[PDB]
Amino acid sequence: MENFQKVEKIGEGTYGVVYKARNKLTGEVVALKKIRLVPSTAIREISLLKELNHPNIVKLLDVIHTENKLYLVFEFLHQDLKKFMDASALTGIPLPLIKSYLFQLLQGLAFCHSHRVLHRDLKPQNLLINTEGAIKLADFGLARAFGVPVRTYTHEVVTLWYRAPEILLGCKYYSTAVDIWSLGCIFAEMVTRRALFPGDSEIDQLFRIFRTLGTPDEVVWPGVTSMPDYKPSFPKWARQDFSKVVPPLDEDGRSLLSQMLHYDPNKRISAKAALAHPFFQDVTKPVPHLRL
Ligand SMILES: NS(=O)(=O)c1ccc(Nc2cc(NC3CCCCC3)nc3ncnn23)cc1
Repeated sequence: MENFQKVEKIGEGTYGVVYKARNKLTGEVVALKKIRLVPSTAIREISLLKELNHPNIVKLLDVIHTENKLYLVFEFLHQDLKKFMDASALTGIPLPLIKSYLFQLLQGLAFCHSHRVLHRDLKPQNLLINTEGAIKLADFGLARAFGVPVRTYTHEVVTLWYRAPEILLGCKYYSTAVDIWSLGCIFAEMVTRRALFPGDSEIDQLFRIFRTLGTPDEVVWPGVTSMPDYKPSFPKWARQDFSKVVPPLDEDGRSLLSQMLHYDPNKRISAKAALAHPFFQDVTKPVPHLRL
């Protein structure tokens, strides 16, 4: 910790405060994350993450385990997708830039998923951008290390907006499909400039999904009626057209989004298969208009 000068609070993450900081010796600019107090399994899990290197994954530079305290040192990025989306709202992020960001996030997911590491808590706040037109996933793997809480250390409510239905229905065993669901939610949000499912409680989240995608049943999702928090008494809404859900997304994008939002996690498209979807045929890498 004391090898680092704090520059500014960037905010409060799921686990603790996050600071922009400078390495007092080398002068590296980093994101310094203090983790709420560790358990030996967390230590070993976190150490696995240090090897999990990819250009679309925010690089974990160091784990500092001293003073019976936990600090993670990450590559610093200057802006998140929430801020960029807010700043891009009058016109929306251009479609070629949305496609580039999606394509790159799918490459980051395909990499981590191939090593059997899930994120489990994707959201615009942990998708980070640079001036070179890259986008990167932050906090990959931390959920398995530390366990997603209802509120943060400072009592902020953790979003349910990107949570997959199998989590909301109480499944204990998450697959990589939960990441594809979240990213599909984020895809829809970039295109429409509104969150797809802005739930404010678990049942509101579920019922918003149900109203857009149809109440899931045994036809679309074998095994659904036997999940822990499924209730026979759930209302039965009908599905709406994607044409109505994500205008003005084109037929390729609407097709891909449908596959990312399949109820059954076993039918949901994988990151690798999604990279091959015709939506990405004409993918490019534009430079974003970034004000820092
Ligand atoms: N709000 S902002 O666009 O100015 C912004 C967003 C992210 C960062 N950087 C950042 C932020 C971050 N965590 C965010 C979690 C949600 C609260 C804000 C900090 N983790 C990071 N890892 C590497 N960089 N980095 C800096 C500015």
